[PDB]
Amino acid sequence: QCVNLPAYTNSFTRGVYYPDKVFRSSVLHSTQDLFLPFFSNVTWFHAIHVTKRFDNPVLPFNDGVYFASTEKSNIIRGWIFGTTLDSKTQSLLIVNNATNVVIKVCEFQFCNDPFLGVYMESEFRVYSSANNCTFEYVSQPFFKNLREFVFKNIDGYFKIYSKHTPINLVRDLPQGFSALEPLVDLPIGINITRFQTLLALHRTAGAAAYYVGYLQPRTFLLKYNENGTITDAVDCALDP
Amino acid sequence: TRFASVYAWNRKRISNCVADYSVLYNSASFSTFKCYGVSPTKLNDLCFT
Amino acid sequence: NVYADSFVIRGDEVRQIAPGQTGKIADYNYKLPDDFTGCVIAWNSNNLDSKVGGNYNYLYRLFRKSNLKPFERDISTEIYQAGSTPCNGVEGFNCYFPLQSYGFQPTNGVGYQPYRVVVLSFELLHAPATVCGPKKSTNLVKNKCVNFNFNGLTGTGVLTESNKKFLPFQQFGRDIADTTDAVRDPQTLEILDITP
Ligand SMILES: *[C@@H]1O[C@H](CO)[C@@H](O[C@@H]2O[C@H](CO)[C@@H](O)[C@H](O)[C@H]2NC(C)=O)[C@H](O)[C@H]1NC(C)=O
Ligand SMILES: *[C@@H]1O[C@H](CO)[C@@H](O[C@@H]2O[C@H](CO)[C@@H](O)[C@H](O)[C@H]2NC(C)=O)[C@H](O)[C@H]1NC(C)=O
Ligand SMILES: *[C@@H]1O[C@H](CO)[C@@H](O[C@@H]2O[C@H](CO)[C@@H](O)[C@H](O)[C@H]2NC(C)=O)[C@H](O)[C@H]1NC(C)=O
Ligand SMILES: *[C@@H]1O[C@H](CO)[C@@H](O[C@@H]2O[C@H](CO)[C@@H](O)[C@H](O)[C@H]2NC(C)=O)[C@H](O)[C@H]1NC(C)=O
Ligand SMILES: CCCCCCCC/C=C\CCCCCCCC(=O)O
Ligand SMILES: *[C@@H]1O[C@H](CO)[C@@H](O)[C@H](O)[C@H]1NC(C)=O
Ligand SMILES: *[C@@H]1O[C@H](CO)[C@@H](O)[C@H](O)[C@H]1NC(C)=O
Repeated sequence: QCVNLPAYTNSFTRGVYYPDKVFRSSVLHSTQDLFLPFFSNVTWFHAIHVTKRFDNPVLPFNDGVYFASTEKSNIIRGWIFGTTLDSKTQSLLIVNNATNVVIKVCEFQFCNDPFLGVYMESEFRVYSSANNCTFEYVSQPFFKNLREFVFKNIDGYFKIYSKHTPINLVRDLPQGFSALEPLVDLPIGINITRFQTLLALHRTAGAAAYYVGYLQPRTFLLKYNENGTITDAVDCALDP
Repeated sequence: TRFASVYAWNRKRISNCVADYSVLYNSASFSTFKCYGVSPTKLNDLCFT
Repeated sequence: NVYADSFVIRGDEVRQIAPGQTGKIADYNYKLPDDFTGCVIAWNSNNLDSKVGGNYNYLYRLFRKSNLKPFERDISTEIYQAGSTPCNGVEGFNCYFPLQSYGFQPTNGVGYQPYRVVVLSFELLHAPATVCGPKKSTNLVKNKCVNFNFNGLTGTGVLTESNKKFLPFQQFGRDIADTTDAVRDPQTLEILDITP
């Protein structure tokens, strides 16, 4: 029914992911790819304080997005990816409506302020209309948590890498190292330049925060364990 | 309207022009188009001597 | 990862479905990546896709502001503005509807008859595979010099049982020299070491 209604932080060596599915042990592998520049400025958005802050602007999607979110009550529900985000062109909807994971590539007439509602889930005010839908992909029905995602759009494939990590922290991006694992490759085949996060409001925002950084073509030196796991990396353009 | 015979073939000089061959997309259909010493996808980005 | 892309084009444009081609199809309708792995299959379907009085169901994009990226699909149908004058959703002078219809008649010349194209895309020998060719499997022979074929990976060596544990999305393991030294048996999911 389509109802109506900057901060910066550091990326302490975050956003590294597994480049392939081949098992390797005890090796240093050098890779050139789209990575998050180590120690670069991400942008900070939040939703807090019953309403004071509800950050869901339309951000660019340049070559890929690192998306992190520190939350405790599942406010972040998914994203919208597209180029014009209206029914003229095709768009990608990824949403978790508390029961399924819905991945749709349709022609959406999005709301100016899209969100979902919890009163129990009560509202799905995302888009006015869906037409000409090409792709669908669902699942089975159904600050403490840091959830990191890397979104890439290459050769017609939408690649998603993800990692959920338990944290215990008050304010900012946890300084650490964690390698993201391949989540899914979707053959959506669309043109993506902008994106927007889908939040769930209470009927009040709640409390959650997410950070957005942009990937760039970088050279990284990845270190593989004696097991398959990636334990460290080097950003060759960070410093001498 | 008229092409030449293969035995006496026609040569035409082309100069001072922009080779925007997408103007042919509306009217022309070519069974053969093979380029030598150049890639077809690079033709939009070159100046020919 | 077998994918089947399918469509119908003119016969004269079948050459345009290949890596590194240019033309109305490769530019505005369907582009293949340069590092394409897979197969392109085409065949004349004049007796199916052409009817008397023309068959006008099959469309193609004639105008587009820029070339497509590989494997990108554009189904927008907004007026293409060919001049400086703006088009406000109305076809007119220097304003063209971007899609045009093939005219497929049974007596069209072979260059103008419909051809059904199928492009199969897949990757080879790097990840678990669920589609295979019709080859019968033999019993496993270990501790002996054999020629082997594991999920398409052929070779020669001695097969021995392995201690490695692959994550579920992994099928092969490699060395510093990048040769395959561990494999997972397809019939029984047991890791085996390959030794020269
Ligand atoms: C969350 O979204 C899913 C995806 O559409 C909904 O699931 C389907 O619901 C429709 C309409 O209720 C049915 O026609 C389909 O058969 C359902 N399919 C599946 C696989 O469940 C689901 O109902 C939504 N839930 C909420 C609470 O909004
Ligand atoms: C995309 O949407 C358009 C418009 O909704 C579809 O065009 C309609 O299709 C129906 C049924 O095939 C026809 O009765 C209409 O005449 C078509 N045009 C319009 C303006 O409604 C089109 O088929 C859809 N599919 C694709 C692939 O574009
Ligand atoms: C690498 O993989 C091994 C094998 O699963 C992990 O195992 C540990 O193995 C040692 C030696 O048997 C035990 O003492 C530990 O209790 C095991 N830990 C767990 C959690 O099972 C090992 O942890 C992995 N990582 C490293 C760095 O070796
Ligand atoms: C993907 O979408 C973007 C945005 O619509 C396209 O970018 C534009 O390109 C046209 C034609 O060159 C320009 O008129 C616009 O001004 C551009 N806008 C922006 C925001 O860049 C882009 O061309 C599309 N990708 C492809 C491969 O066509
Ligand atoms: C009038 C002649 C001008 C020639 C200028 C030289 C530039 C050569 C590069 C491109 C021109 C060749 C035309 C190709 C037609 C499109 C190919 C296709 O339909 O798939
Ligand atoms: C929200 O604001 C936009 C302007 O950006 C407007 O088009 C829309 O009508 C507003 N929402 C509602 C429900 O009116
Ligand atoms: C981020 O921005 C600040 C302020 O402009 C700058 O001092 C810093 O060097 C930039 N890069 C880092 C380290 O994130």
